[PDB]
Amino acid sequence: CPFGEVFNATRFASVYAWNRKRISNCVADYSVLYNSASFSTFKCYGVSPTKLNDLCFTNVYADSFVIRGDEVRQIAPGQTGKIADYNYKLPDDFTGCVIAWNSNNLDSKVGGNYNYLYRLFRKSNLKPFERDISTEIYQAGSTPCNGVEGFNCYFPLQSYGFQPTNGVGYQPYRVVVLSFELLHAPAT
Amino acid sequence: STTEDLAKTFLEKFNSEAEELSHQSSLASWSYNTNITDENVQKMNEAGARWSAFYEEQCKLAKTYPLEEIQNLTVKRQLQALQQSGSSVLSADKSKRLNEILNTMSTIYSTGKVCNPSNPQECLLLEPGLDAIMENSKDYNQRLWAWEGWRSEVGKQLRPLYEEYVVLKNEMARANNYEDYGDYWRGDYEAEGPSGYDYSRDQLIEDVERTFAEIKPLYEHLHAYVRAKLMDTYPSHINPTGCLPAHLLGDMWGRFWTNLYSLTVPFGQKPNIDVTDAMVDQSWDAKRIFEEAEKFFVSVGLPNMTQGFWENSMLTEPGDGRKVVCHPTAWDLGKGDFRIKMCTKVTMDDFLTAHHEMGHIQYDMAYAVQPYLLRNGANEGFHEAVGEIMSLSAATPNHLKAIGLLPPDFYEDSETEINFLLKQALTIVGTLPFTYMLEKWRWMVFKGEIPKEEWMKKWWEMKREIVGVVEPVPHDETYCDPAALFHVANDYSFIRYYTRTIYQFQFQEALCQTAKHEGPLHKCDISNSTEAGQKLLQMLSLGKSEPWTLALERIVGVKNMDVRPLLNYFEPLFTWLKDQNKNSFVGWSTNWSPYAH
Ligand SMILES: *[C@@H]1O[C@H](CO)[C@@H](O)[C@H](O)[C@H]1NC(C)=O
Ligand SMILES: [Zn+2]
Repeated sequence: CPFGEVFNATRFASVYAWNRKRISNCVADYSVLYNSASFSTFKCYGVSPTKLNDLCFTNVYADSFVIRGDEVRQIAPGQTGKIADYNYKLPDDFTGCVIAWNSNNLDSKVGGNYNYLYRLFRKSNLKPFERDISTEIYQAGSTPCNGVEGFNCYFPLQSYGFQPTNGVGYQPYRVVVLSFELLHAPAT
Repeated sequence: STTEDLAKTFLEKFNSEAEELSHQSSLASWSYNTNITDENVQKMNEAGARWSAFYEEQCKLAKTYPLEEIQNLTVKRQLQALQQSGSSVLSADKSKRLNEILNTMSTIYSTGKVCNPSNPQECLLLEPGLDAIMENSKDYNQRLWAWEGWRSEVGKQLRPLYEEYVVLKNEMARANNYEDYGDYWRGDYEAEGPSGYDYSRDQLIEDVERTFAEIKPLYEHLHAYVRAKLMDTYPSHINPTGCLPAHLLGDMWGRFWTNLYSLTVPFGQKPNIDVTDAMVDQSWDAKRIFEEAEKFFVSVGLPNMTQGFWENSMLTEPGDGRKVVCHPTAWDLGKGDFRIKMCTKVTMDDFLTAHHEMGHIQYDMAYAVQPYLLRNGANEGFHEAVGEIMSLSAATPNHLKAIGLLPPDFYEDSETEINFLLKQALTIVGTLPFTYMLEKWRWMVFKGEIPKEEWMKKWWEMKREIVGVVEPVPHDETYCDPAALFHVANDYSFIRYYTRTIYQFQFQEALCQTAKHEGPLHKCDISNSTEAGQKLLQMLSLGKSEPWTLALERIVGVKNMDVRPLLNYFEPLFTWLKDQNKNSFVGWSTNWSPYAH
């Protein structure tokens, strides 16, 4: 299976427009993942990390995005915060593994890298695995926005600023979420 | 929705963009301060333009959310900070004139020269020329022409500007719901927080006056000891029961009496504890100094420095040709980036300033959890008080022995300890009446209680009665001697130097009691007390998110200024001073002048 084009991918997505790759019909080696010690987070939910290498599943999804170090805690079932609520939401019944690693050497530039964005405002919380890529003006009060920013009328996306001198909590982290589905289909 | 629902959303947009623009200004200003360059002056000014502009629009928007419509105090405290904006209310022509005055005062202060009557070829600036006189000269006449020339050359120029300054600054202040410009300045201590943590701007005057009354006995005895020792140097011009003449005080204004130490030292046959020589013999470098400061904060349970702190700070003057600014500063650049800029040298002084500056960084790190606008000291006095108690602990002989800069058998002589407390007092106690009296004058001028026809009359009445200091030459109303001090001519409030002095000993006593240190407060070292560190963090982590009264209570147990820790610190020197003074007058007459004859 080709975990190497997701993990070791050159370019990563902003958290709000997160990428998804389907992994099916695939010889699945999970030892290589938990053998690499570059990863700073490797929490698994449902399945056991070593015991993962001998389970077979109906399909595998690999969601990939970039966030701030302070927010890697939010990529977990039961979390709240701007990321968990408005950008990428995990179901309470999640089965899979969250894998994150510091990417300050790739994703931060002197003067700043403002290409990665996150959603700041939304009228309600995401459903598990929902992907909101819209850019309508957020209308915070009763008066209407008419597609332009103004009083109580905010553009809903916001850039991270990634300079290499930032503290760890403000440094870019690349995340891969592996979703394992087990029933209601044959194994692969 | 609610006004409060909209305010929260408004603040969320503010915070996210403010943290960007504030960070980029910090980074650009760091580049300038670590590489003085005409280009880095441009990048610095543009980053401050973007940040100033944004910050100004956002203050206007914040006013659309009426505070009375807002329940949550944390939202309320952030909006409150945003909508204290300034002279925006002032008309454009008046606003343009105020700025004209402000810059003109600052520029004639920073460029005025004073010429020697004896040698017209000798015309000195305050720095370095006049400062060198006022801090080193023991010649009554030299000090006098420096002191009078400055107050006559630059002070007379400042006089009509300062009259217009008061009128305009007052106009702005009243158009902002404040009584006067002084009431506006006292704004920094206002607290409308929970329960009985509230604090009115008028309470500040009452509390500064009640506490000063408790400090004056100690001061009066310091004043009489110093007067007696100055008789031995200026016998012709010192009256044993009068005020001290203002030009003999060890700096241009008498703001500190630190430079009177060679004249007044109790036991000049004893040397100061100075571990500088030990540091050179143990081959310390700048890295070792900051490593040891770091060990100190870890010993009390506080975080290490970040990896970026070590990688990005400038702990040493560069030798790559980069011109830098050497004054020591602690930087909270935002987004987890903490740095110190210092041209560190292997001396006891720089060893102590490193603990001071790292104390600032520890406060910064603790309140990074707060929203952007609450990321600050509880009030304007807290940050320095925190940095200062780190110096107090690091300098104690107990700590220097544990660090290894003092031999394990070292014993401090009662005489050496009196020498040390006396030097402390010349700086710390000596400035308290000066600082209170200066700001009390300004407060009364802004209030309109001192008419312009009595400005210099009342300045010297209060300097005589409060400070025990008398002018060597009469000064009519052509003079403006208050404006002849940097902070007055450059529009900075002054009471912070009073309040932080009181806080700093309250902090130190409460931590020392937590560490269960027995013995005199001035010998206490909080090292290795994780209990003391926790109590400290209880306050630091709050930032400006609570009333300063509650932040104060978290660390010291009471919610107001109390001078007993300050008096307890100096009680050894106090009982020594009373003995010394027993055959002299204590206090001073407000009538004797050096020019009365
Ligand atoms: C890319 O990452 C994968 C992890 O799936 C690793 O096995 C591989 O060695 C990496 N690429 C290279 C060239 O090493
Ligand atoms: Zn400081």
